[PDB]
Amino acid sequence: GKCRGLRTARKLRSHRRDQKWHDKQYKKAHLGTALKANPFGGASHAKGIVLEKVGVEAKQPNSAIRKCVRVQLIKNGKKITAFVPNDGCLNFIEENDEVLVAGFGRKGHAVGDIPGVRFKVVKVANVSLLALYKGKKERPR
Amino acid sequence: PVARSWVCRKTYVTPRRPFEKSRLDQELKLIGEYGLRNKREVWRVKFTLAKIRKAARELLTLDEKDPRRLFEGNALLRRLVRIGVLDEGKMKLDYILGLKIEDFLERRLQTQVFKLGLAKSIHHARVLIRQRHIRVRKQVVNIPSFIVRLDSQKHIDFSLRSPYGGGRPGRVKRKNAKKGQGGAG
Amino acid sequence: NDTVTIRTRKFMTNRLLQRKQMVIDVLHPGKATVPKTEIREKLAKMYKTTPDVIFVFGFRTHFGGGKTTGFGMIYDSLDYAKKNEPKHRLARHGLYEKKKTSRKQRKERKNRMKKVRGTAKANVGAGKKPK
Amino acid sequence: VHGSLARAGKVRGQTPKVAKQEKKKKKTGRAKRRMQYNRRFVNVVPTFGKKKGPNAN
RNA sequence: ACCAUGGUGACCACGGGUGACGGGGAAUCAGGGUUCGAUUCCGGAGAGGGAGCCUGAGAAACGGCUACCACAUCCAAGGAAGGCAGCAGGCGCGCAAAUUACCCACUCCCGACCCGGGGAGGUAGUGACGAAAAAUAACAAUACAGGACUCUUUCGAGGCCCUGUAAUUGGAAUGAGUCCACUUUAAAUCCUUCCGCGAGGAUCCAUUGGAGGGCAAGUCUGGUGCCAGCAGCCGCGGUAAUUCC
Repeated sequence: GKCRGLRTARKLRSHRRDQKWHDKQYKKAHLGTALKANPFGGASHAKGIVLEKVGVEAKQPNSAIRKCVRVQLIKNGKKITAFVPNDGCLNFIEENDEVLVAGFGRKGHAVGDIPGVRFKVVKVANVSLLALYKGKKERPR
Repeated sequence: PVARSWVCRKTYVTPRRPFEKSRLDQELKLIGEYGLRNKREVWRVKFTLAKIRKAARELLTLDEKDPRRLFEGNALLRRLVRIGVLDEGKMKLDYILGLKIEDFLERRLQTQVFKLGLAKSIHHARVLIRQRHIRVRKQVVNIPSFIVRLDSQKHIDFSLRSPYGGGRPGRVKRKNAKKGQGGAG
Repeated sequence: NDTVTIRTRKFMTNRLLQRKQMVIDVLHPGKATVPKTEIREKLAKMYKTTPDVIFVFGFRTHFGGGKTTGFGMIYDSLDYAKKNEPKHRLARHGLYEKKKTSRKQRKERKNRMKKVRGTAKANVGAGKKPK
Repeated sequence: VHGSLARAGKVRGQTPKVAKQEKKKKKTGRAKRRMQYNRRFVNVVPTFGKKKGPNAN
């Protein structure tokens, strides 16, 4: 049973502030270690240079190779992998360009069947990835 | 710092769930039977019809002869009596709860210029109002959503600078008297 | 001239400023917005002075033509029109000369005098030969 | 092999290119709402078939 | 200075953290609440970091001074001068933010003051942060397809309304644009007003995403064959894919 009497509002309010540390979405937003750990550092997008193309293999029901990179950032530089979210657009990016990696859709969890990628590539070399795919823009000369 | 205004509010409202098929069909046949441009200006007048029904239904949980129910409630009703959506002899705070969306779309300028006979084919009324032909008494207005009152409801007409009330024809009648008189007599 | 009618309203005279001030609305059906000097001679034949003390301004055409409206005023005299009048509307019909430097020069002139003390023979010729 | 890391953009580079031809423009805005208020609502279709949708083939 | 041994604490002291300036407020919206509040209003704090003063009614002032620390300018090498968290601007950091423009005309302020000054503030340029109005066509004569209206009837087609082909036109239709003149303002710009030009693919060209289910819309054709790819989720792909291109 719980408390109910016209004097226990210290007990109930103290019982609530320490039991809120047991769901995740309060704990990762108010403990501080979860944002000193994500590569974005609490932002929405990040530029970083491309180190190495890597092709990861999709989950067991499926069977394909998902095209990925090994971007190392400029803001407090950290090693991440990022997905190139289109059909032919890995062929646009080359060695040590700068790309604007974004979030990938469900808040730092992997979407789809790519095992453990967290980020996707938009805007390689300051031109948009959809613009390259649609023939709007190109690489510099 | 600045003498700027800083104050604005949204006029329309987005629906709570989208893509439900029974809504956007019965809300489609308002877009054509009163002749509108998009569903924002249905969502406009829905939010207008919403907050009146919010205000009126708040006035029913009050006890009778409450001083702000008598003031603000009666000033509400004469505000939608002067605009011609609510007929005057039946003024109650209960008949307003029966008012629907279809009666605000009748009191626009854009369809009080169709039924008055000044235009046909309701989509043509937008081609006449916005294209600067139709006035209210001494003020020509190119606005479809001009909610015309009941007082200045007899005085919708074409204007005096307008072609339909004056002259000095536009660039196509002047061209038609030029296309025969530009290379010969 | 033909159909340009000068109504006015909210008339007020004062011996505080020796002016007669009133709100002008001009009703013109089929013209452009009439000039300021086309109207200020028409108040010369309504309040019976000469069109020298009539200053009209702030004309604002309503949407669709017809009634533009403004504010205008009439002093009692021209020596009253010089004292209690702002210098820009006195220059609407040329009666005051304000053609000075830009204010960027006048500041730098003031900051260049600031670095020279006392020497009145050089407090005025503080970089006025280099033109 | 099973598409290891090469031939990225395989099916895009070898689809044949059919040209995007042209029609009369679609009406925009208010007149576009007129032409589909007419198509769905004012025109009672006398034929049946469990009222098949507007993109049927 | 001389005596007294006190004070606070599980009713959370003390120490730590804060991505902590506080508030009027803002987003949310059944009620209870959740979360934001650097930011024009009130109050506080500080001008690179700490410190010390002068004048003055009011400053421990920094577009005041002295000193150290830190950063940095000129030098003829003896010395000198620095403090944009003011306005513009520059570099740098970054996912991420405007012109080295005009004027005290307005709102106020200061002064010995009806007169001077004010990057306070005002005006414009940038401005798809955001909010409000609102174009990209409308009527026709055929015309082809439907409607309780037509014959004493599923005869025969309609003199009658609505739609869409596909038209041919048109005409007191007009704007975006062009451009005089006013008006507008301190001066201008806009906006409104108004001459004059300005629409038949009005080519004067509306896009961004979707079309298995959630979730509104194709089992249409071609290509690729667990490949390339898609897919927030369930899933779709291995030679006829309603899901890729």
